[PDB]
Amino acid sequence: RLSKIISMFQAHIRGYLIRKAYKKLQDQRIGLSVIQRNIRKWLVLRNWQWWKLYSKVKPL
Amino acid sequence: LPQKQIQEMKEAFSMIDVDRDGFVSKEDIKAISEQLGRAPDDKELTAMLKEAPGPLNFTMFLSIFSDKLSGTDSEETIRNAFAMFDEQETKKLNIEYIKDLLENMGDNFNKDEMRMTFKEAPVEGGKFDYVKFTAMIK
Amino acid sequence: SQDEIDDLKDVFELFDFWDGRDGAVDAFKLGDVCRCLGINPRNEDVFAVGGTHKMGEKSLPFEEFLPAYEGLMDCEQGTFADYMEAFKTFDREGQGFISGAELRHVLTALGERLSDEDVDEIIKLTDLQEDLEGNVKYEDFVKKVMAGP
Ligand SMILES: [Ca+2]
Ligand SMILES: [Ca+2]
Repeated sequence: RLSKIISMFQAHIRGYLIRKAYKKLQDQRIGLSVIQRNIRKWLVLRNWQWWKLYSKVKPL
Repeated sequence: LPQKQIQEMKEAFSMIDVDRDGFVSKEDIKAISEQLGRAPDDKELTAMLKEAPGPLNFTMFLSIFSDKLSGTDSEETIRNAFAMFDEQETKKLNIEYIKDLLENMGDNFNKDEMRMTFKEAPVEGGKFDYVKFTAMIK
Repeated sequence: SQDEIDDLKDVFELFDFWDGRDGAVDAFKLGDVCRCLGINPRNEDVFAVGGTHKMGEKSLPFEEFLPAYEGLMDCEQGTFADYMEAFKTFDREGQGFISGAELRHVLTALGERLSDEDVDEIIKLTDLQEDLEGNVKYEDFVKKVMAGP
């Protein structure tokens, strides 16, 4: 009986650390989606010929 | 929008335009492109000015360049967004952390986007400088 | 079930993202998905089926999470009484103290053992103001852990 109770305590404990990380997984999704959106935005730019043209004239 | 760039992109508009008529005509794009490096062709060059109905006036030049740059999140957002992963404020991120992130979670990058993303990226000491990479991306 | 179907929906896109947003989340994380919703198991989720040692084997879509949450939902969670008669055992002396050492031995050596690194972390914030003697108060620890995070 005692080890069955120790497992539910371990089950509370486990539940505590996931709801905690929840809060910081929720944000990192937005941070990761912002990181990938904007690198995807850039890779596009540099493959679009008016930008390529401008980048060449940008030292002269 | 920013005036700084209205003031630069008008200067650039002065070179792209070779014949001075004031409209970027196709023969100018070729002429400046021969004058810079290996030109694009016709497949391409025709297609460039088929992104602007109507005469490529200086104002149409501005438009298309900003109805393309204007989406993107600003400077401080694409960095606050990397610092989330950088808990100690070392303004850098371990190269295989950011690669594992970008390649495998969220809307994963594929091997080519991957290759392109790190062709010019800041790395030194196994560390990826995201304040710099962000300036560059941006 | 309408405990919260539209909230399992949310907890699931969130873990769907962290293993590539493609409308499915690894069955290895099914356990953890339900914890973000207010439930607590292990032996049990392995029976609503989830990878039993591994990340990689199966990956479940939304409709397949929907009954597994349902089936865990009224599983077994203990009470304050249990926790305190269980934690009596280790109180040699009769004032509500279980030493430092004794506490992470009974959490990692027994039941459905917890890694010796999950036990440094649960002791984060909570407070676990250890005595001079190196004793803690198991009642507090029970209460605090119990109050969600
Ligand atoms: Ca011209
Ligand atoms: Ca997924």
